[PDB]
Amino acid sequence: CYGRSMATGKLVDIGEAVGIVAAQSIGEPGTQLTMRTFHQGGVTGGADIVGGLPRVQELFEARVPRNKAPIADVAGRVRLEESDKFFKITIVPDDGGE
Amino acid sequence: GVLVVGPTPAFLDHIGRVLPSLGESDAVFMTPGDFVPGLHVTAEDTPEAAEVKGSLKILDVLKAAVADRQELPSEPIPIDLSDVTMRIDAETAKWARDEARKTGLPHNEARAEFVDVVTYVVTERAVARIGRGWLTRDDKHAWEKMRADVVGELEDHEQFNAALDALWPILTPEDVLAQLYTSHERLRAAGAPECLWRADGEAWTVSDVPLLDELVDLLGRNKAADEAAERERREEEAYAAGVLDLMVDREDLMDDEDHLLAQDLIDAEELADRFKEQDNREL
Amino acid sequence: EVIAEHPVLLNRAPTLHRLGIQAFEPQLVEGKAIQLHPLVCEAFNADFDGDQMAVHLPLSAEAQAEARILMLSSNNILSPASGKPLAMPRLDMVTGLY
Amino acid sequence: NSVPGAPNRVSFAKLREPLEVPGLLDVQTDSFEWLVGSDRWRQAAIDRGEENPVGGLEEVLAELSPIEDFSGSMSLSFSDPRFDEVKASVDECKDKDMTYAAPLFVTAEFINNNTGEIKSQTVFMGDFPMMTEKGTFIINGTERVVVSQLVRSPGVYFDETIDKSTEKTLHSVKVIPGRGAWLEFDVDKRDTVGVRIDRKRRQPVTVLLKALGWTNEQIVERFGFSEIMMGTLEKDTTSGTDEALLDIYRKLRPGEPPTKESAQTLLENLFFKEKRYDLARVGRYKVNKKLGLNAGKPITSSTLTEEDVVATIEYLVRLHEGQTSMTVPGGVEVPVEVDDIDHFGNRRLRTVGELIQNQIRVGLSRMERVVRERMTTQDVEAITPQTLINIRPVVAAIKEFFGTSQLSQFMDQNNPLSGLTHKRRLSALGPGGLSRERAGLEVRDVHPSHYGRMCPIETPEGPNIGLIGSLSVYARVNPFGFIETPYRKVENGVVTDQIDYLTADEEDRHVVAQANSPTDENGRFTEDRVMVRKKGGEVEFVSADQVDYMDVSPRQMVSVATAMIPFLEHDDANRALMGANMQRQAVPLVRSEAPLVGTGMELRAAIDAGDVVVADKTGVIEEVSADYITVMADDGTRQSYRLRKFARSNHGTCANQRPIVDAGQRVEAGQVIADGPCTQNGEMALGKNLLVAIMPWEGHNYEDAIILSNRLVEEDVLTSIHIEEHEIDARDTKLGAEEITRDIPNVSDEVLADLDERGIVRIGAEVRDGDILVGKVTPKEVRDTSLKVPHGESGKVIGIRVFSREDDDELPAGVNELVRVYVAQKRKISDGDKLAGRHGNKGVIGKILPVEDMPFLPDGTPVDIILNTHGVPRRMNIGQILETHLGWVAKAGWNIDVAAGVPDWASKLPEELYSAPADSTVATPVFDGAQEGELAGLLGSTLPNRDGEVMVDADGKSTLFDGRSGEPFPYPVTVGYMYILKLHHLVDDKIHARSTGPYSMITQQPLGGKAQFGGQRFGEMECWAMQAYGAAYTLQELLTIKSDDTVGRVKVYEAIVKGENIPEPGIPESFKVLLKELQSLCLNVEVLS
Amino acid sequence: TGPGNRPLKSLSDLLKGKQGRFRQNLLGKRVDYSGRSVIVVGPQLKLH
Amino acid sequence: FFDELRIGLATADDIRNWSYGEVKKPETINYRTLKPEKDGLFCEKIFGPTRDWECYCGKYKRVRFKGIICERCGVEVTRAKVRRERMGHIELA
Amino acid sequence: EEVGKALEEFYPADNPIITIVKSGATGNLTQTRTLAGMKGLVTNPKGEFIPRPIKSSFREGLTVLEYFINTHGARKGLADTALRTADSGYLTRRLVD
Ligand SMILES: [Mg+2]
Ligand SMILES: [Zn+2]
Repeated sequence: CYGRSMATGKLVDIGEAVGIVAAQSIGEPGTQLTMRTFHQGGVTGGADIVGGLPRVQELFEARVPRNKAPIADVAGRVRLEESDKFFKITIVPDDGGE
Repeated sequence: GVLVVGPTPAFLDHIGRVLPSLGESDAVFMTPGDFVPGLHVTAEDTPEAAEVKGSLKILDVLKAAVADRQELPSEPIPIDLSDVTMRIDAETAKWARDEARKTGLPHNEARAEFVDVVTYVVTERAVARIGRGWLTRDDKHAWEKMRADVVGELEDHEQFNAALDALWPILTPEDVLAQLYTSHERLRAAGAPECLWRADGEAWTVSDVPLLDELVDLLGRNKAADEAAERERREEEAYAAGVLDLMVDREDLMDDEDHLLAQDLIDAEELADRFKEQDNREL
Repeated sequence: EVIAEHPVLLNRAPTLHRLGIQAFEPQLVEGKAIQLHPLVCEAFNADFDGDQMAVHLPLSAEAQAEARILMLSSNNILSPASGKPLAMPRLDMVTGLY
Repeated sequence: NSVPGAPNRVSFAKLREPLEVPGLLDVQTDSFEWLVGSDRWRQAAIDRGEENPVGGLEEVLAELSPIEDFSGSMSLSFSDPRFDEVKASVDECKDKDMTYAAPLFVTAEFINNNTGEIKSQTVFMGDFPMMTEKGTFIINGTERVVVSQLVRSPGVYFDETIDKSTEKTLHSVKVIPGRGAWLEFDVDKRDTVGVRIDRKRRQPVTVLLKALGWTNEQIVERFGFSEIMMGTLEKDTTSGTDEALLDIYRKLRPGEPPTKESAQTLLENLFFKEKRYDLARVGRYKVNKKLGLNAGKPITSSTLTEEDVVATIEYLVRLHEGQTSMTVPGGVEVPVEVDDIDHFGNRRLRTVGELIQNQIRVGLSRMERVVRERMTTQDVEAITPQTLINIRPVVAAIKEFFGTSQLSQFMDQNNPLSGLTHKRRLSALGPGGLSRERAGLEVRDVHPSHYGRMCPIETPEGPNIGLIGSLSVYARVNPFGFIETPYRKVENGVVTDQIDYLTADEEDRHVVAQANSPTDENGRFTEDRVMVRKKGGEVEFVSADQVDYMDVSPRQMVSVATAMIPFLEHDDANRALMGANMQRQAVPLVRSEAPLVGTGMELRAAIDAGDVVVADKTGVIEEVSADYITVMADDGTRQSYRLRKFARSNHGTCANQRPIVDAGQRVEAGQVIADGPCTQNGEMALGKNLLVAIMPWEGHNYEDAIILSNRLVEEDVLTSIHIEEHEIDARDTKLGAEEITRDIPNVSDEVLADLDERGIVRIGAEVRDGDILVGKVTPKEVRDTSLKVPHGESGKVIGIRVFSREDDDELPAGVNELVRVYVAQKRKISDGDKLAGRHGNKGVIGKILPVEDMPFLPDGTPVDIILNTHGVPRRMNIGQILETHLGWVAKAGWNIDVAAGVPDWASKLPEELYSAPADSTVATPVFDGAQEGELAGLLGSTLPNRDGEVMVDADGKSTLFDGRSGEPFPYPVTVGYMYILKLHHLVDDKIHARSTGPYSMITQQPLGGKAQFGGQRFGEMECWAMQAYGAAYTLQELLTIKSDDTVGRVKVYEAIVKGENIPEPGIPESFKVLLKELQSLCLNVEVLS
Repeated sequence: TGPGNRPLKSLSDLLKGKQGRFRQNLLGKRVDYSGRSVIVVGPQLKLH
Repeated sequence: FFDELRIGLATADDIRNWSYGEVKKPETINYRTLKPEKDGLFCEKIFGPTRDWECYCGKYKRVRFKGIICERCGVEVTRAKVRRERMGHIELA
Repeated sequence: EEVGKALEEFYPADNPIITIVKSGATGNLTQTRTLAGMKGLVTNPKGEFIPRPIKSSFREGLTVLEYFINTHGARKGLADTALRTADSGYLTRRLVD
C-alpha cells in the first residue's frame, strides 16, 4: 500500500520507518515557502491572501479556513440570487427533494 | 468604527454607495432593541411603563434591585458540621454586607471580600471554642486549627458555599429582571412602581435592553474563569521553547563563520503567537 | 591494518534529512582537513568556504554493518522524497559534460 | 600624500578632497580630555562653547557638593581636581601587570554655620586610570577598550501602535530622563486618557493635573477643544487635590501611613527636585525644541517643570485627533508628529568619558552616604574631611567598570585595523540600552540617518548584527553625544567651500546632494536635474536650485575597513560585509607586502592606529638597532624609541616592529620610523599579491575551494608566527607550600633536561604535547601537578616572566609565585587553512601543488593561486576581476601612447597617470577610482616583459600551459595579481577528536568543547535521521555506551583492548531507578519475557 | 508546608515536572568516539 | 530482552517480599560521628553497607570474603551501591 | 524584464557567463541581468519597494545612494534566513510527533 522506497527503487521493506521520512521530506523545504511576516507589530496581513506555511499548518491541524466556501450538500441544480452584498444560493436535487 | 441607529437600514444604504470601504467593512447598523449582542427584541413595544423604565430615576431601582438581593437569612441557617457551632447570624451577615457595600465595588467584585470577612468571622469558633483553642498547639501556635479549619472550609464548602449563595448570588444580568418582574414586593422593595410588574420576564421589550446593558456595568465578572486557557498558552509556549531547544547551538556550529540564529531574534511566546488560529473578522 | 574496512559516519548540522549522515570508508591522509567526495555535498549542504564536519565511529558489528549497508554513500544515490538522484554531476562536471 | 615619508601611490581619483580625513581615534581621546578637563579641550570649547567650560569631574562634584545635613549646620564641598604624573609607563605597566593610572587630588572645604570655621584640605581620591595616546586603557597589564554606547536620548517620545485585540490605532507618550523615574501617558482602546506615574497602575490623567494644583476651570480652559479628556475628568471619583495626592502616595506607597506634606514632598521630590530627577542638558533641549518651549534661553535649569507635563498631554491629544500643528500657550509653533526610535537625532552616544563619569557618580553617592553616617556620630569642630571621607568605594566602581563590565573589552588585536575598528565602534548593548528584551528585527536594520554616522556594511557576522557597528571616517560627536557629519553649503547652485557639521535632525530639514555631482566654474553644477536625498532617505532628482547642502566626499558613509576595499561599487553588500569582517581577522605575516592595487585609506589607517612609530620632532637619526632607535632633533634634544619585538598580542599574533630608516636620515615630524606587524613603509599590508588565474582545474577547486603553489611555502610567503602564553601559580594550600622545584616525583630524568635550576624550562628549547614547562609541587608528602604542554601544541620557548613574593611586587590573595611561559610556532599555509580577498572571496586550500605542475605562462612564470569561475557571478563580487586586471597593469607598467593625442578613454585621466614603471602602486578610491574605459585600453599598454613579449592581451587574458600534460589550454585564461589575506581560521585550531577522557559528573556525559577535550553533540534531528535509516544499534550505542552509561563504557574499553566481541546490554539500563521508584509507590511492575 | 514557606516534597511530585525519566531531553549526549574538523574536496575519491 | 510491560496494584505480600527488613525508627543520621542510624531511615543494617563492602560495625571490611552475615549486625558485605537499589517497608498498625 | 530579455538575446552561446547558466551548472539569468544589466528595484527595511530603481549594474558600478539603499534589504536577509528555520522546525517537530 505504501509502495516502493524512493531511495532504493525496490519495494519497501518490513520495519522501515516511513513517517519520519515523510516529516523530513515535508519540513526540510519549509524555508522555500512563504510565511507570516516577521515584523513585531502592525495590521493583520491576512487581509490579502497568504497561502504558504500558514495554509499547511491550517490543513495539518484541520482548523477552519479563513476564506471558507460552502460545498454542495446534495447534487442537483442551482438557483442564484443577489441582494446588496449578500449572495443567496439554493440547490435543488435532481432525484430527491427538500 | 461607525454606528447607525434607526428602524430602516436604508440610511446605511448611502454610506455603501459612496463609501463602500465602510458600508461593508466598518459601519454597524443597530436599532433601539439590538444594542445588546445576542437578541433583536424589536416588535416587543410596551405601554407607558417605558417612561418609567426609560428615565434615569430607574437607576436607583437597579441599585436597590441588587440591594433586594444582598439578602440576609430569615433565621440562622445552621452550620451543618459536627465539631463546630453555627455562628452564622444576621449579626455576621450584617457586618459583612456592610463591609462589602463599604468598598464601593460591584456585586460579583466584592463577593470575594464578603467571603473573606465571613471566613475571618467563623475563625471565631475556629479558635474561640470555649476560651481559646484547647489543643496542645495553642501555647506557641494559637492558630493550628484556625488555619486548618478556615483554610479547609473552602474545601468543606458545599454546604457553606451553597447556603452563602442565598445572601450574595452570582447574578447573570438576565435573572435580576426575570425575578424582579414576577414578584410583587421586589418592585416596592427596590423602589419600583407596580406597573412594571409582569409574569414572564424573559419576554423582553425595547425598554429593558439598556437596563440589561447597565446591569453588566453594575455587576462585574467572575475574574477566575480563564484558568485552563493559561494552561494551554503555557504548554504552547513550552512546545515552542522546545522547538528552539532542538535547533543548533552557536557553540555546536559546523559552519565557516558565525551567523544569526533564531534563538537571538525570537522567543517562545512570539514564535507560538504566530502558529495560533488568530481568527480575524471585519470591524 | 585497523582503519581498513571500518566505516565512519560523517555528519553536518543542521541535519534536516537522513543523507546528512553518511557512512564512508576512511583513507588515511596527511593533513588536518577531511577530504569529502564532491557528490555528497548537496545532501550535506556543504561547501569549502570554511565549513566544518563531524565524525562518529561505530564499535559494535551491528552498527558497522548498518553503516556499510544502510548508510554507505554508494547506496544513497537517490532522495527518499522524490526518487531524484543527488550524487549527480554539479557545476564543474556539468559544464564540462555540456 | 601630505605625510613626510609617504610612499607614492598613484590615484585614479577625479575629485578633490576639500576636507582631510580627521583623526581616527579622536572619538576616544576628546571624551577623556573632557572628563579630566585638560587644557586642550578647555581651549577648544572656549573657542566654540560657553565661557565657563566645565569638565566631567567638575560637574559630578558640583552636583555632589555641598554636602549639607538635615540640621543645615555643617557643610562639605569639593573642588579643584588635579592629576599628578603617572607612576609608571605603558611598557612598564605591561611588563609588571600594573595599571596605567595617575593620582587624583581634590580640595575639600568643611564649613560650620555655627562658628563660621573652615578646614580645607587637599585630600587624596585614589589612582585614576588614563587613556593612552592610542585610545586605550591598561588594566593589570592588558590593553582594553571602552567602546561607545548607543542609547535613547532623554526626552519625550510619542509612539502610535495597534491594539493586539481591537486592532485599533491608539497612541502613547513616554518621558525618560538621564536619571530618575519615567512618566508615561496613554490614550486607551476606550478613548480614556490616562497616566502611568513611575510605571505603576494606569490611573487617570486629571488626577495628576489636580495633584499639581489645577482647578477644573483650568483643566477646561487649557483643554476643552477635546471631548475624551473632559470625559476622563467626569469619571474621577477622586475629586479633590489632596484626595488625588492620597491616591498617588497610595499607588506608590500603598497602605503605609500617609500624610499631606509627605504627599507634596513625594510628588515634588520625584520629578521637580533636581537630585532625584534630572534631564541633562540634552533632555532639556530635546523637550524644549519638541514642544515649543523656552526658545533661545539659558538652558541652565535642567529639570522637569509643570508646563511641560501639560504641553505633553496637549501634544498627545492633538495627536490622537490628527492635528499637525500645536502652540503651547506662550510657546512657539511646532509640528505634531510621531517620533522615530532608531533615528539618530534621538539616539545618542555615551562615550567612554560619560560611562566613567556615571560610575564615579555611583561611587561618590556611596561615599556621601558614608560621609553622612560618619558626620553626625563624631564631635563637631573636631571632624575633618580626611576623617569624614573614605575613598574605598569610589575605586571599586572604577575597578568594577574596567575589570568586569561589557563595554570594557579586551583589545581586539589580530592586526592594527582590528584594534582601530574596536575603538570607532558603536554598541547597542550594555547597561543603559536594549539588553535582551528588544533584540528584534527593526533595530538591527539600516536607517537613512546612518549616512555619514554609522557604516551600513561593517557590522560583525555573528549574533550582534545591527547592534554593533562602526563609526564613519568623517564623523564626530556633538557635546550632547549626538553624532555629526560634515556637508558643504550651497548658496545659489554654486558649491561653497564652507563646511557645516550637521546632525540628523538638522540634515532632515534640507536637500543634501552627492559628491560626484559635476561642477564647471568654481562650483556651479553642469546639469539641471541633480540627484539628492531628502527627509526619509527619499532619493530624488531635483532642480539644482532646490539644493542647500552637499557631501564633501564619497566614502563618507563607509568606515575604515570598508574604504579599504577597492572596487566596492562593483561588489554587492553581503560579500563586502564578509570582506571587511575578514580583513579584521587577518593574521600578520613574517615579511609584509603592501598592495599594488589599493585605496588611499591605507596610510592613515596605520598612522592613526599606533603600531607604526612616528617622529615626535624633526631631526636626523643618531642610532638604529633592531630594538632601540635614537634621534637627535634640531632643538638638540635626543629622543629614544623602544620597539616591540616578538611580543604576544591578546589573540596569539605577533607584535614585532622593525625599523625602516638609515643612520644620517633627515626625518620630519610625523614621519614613520618603524613599521608594525602588518605595515610596509607606513600603510596597511594585511596580505600579499599573488599571481592568479581565473579558471577551473582538475576538481581541486570545487565549491569555493582553491589551489596553491608550493612556492608560497618555500619562500615563506603566507607564513605567520603565533605565540602562546601558559601560566602557573604557586599558591597556598594549608598543607605546606606549593613549591616550584626540579626534584619532581619519580619521573624520567630525560624530561628534566630542558629545565633550569629552579625547575623552569630553558629558553630556546622546543616543546611538544606533554613536555614539562615548569615543575610545580603541591604538598600532599609531595605530588606532581606541573605545567605540561597542552594537546596539539608545540614551539620554541621565547622567554619567561616570573613574579615572586620575595619581591612583594604584587600577587593575589594566597599566592607566592607566578610563572608565565611563552612559546612560539611558525605556521605555514596548509591544506585546510582559510584564505580570502577584500571582496568576500574566501575559501579553504584543497591542493598545494609543485610549481612544475602549475599553469605557467609562455615566459615560464607559474601562477601562484588558482580560483574558479563558477563562484564569481552568483556571488556578485567581480571587484576581484577588476583587481586582478589592475594588479597586472601595475606589476607590469604602462605607457599610454600620446604621440597622436590622448585616447578618448583617457580624456578623464589625471596626468602623471599616463605612464608608470613595473611594481608600481596605484589607488582606486571606493567611489572615485578606476573606471572601465580607463581600465580596458589601459590593459593593452602593459609594458612588455624582459624579452619584449606581451604575456596578457587587452581583454585581461593570457595563454597558459598545462604543467602536467605540456599542451596549452585551448582557450585564453584571465590572469593577473590579486591581494590575498590569510585568516585566523586555521586547522591546527579546529581539528578535534576524542575517544576517552573526562566527563561532567552532573549530566554525566563528556564535556562540550575543544579545550575541555570534549565530544560532539549528537542531537535530536540527528536521532531522527538515524531512525529513518532504520538503524537501531547505532542509536543505542550512541545514547548509552558513549555518554551516559558509566558501567558500559568501561566494559567497552576493556572488550576492545582485549579483542572480544563488543557486548550488548542484556536488558535496558536507564530503566532501573524508575522501576524502583514506581515499585516503591506500590505499583507492581514485572519486566516480562 | 515545610520549614519556612514552601510546599514540602513528595514521592509522586517527582514526575509531574521536568525531573524524572519520563521528560524528554530534546538535547544531545556529547558522545565519545567523535571528532570535528574542516572539510576539503577530494576528486580522486570514490563515493565510499 | 523483553517485549511487553505490565503494571498493577501492589499487595502487602509482594512488598514484604521485595524488602529484606523493617523500618521502625525516626531519624536520618547522627551528626556526632556522622554515622548512620539504625532500624529507621537510611537503613544500614538491612540493605548492607554504608558506602560499600562494610557493615554498620566494621567487623568486616575486606573483599576476600562476601556474604558472611555479620554475627553482630547481621550484614552481608557487598558493594555497588545496593542501598540505592533497595526498598524497605513497614507493617503499620 | 526587457533588459534581461535583450541580454539573454545579445549574449552569444559560447560566452562563459551564459554557458555556466544554460548548462544548469549554477546561477540564474536574474544574476546575469543584475551584473550586466540593472539591479532594478530594492526593498526598504519595512519590506516595501523603493520606486526609484537602481539603473546601474555591478559592472558600471553603483553610485553611493544606490549602494546605500541596497544595503537596506541586504541586511534584512540575514535574519529572515534564520527565523524561517525556526518556523520549519516547528512544523517538522509537529509532523515527527
Ligand atoms: Mg559555507
Ligand atoms: Zn557488624
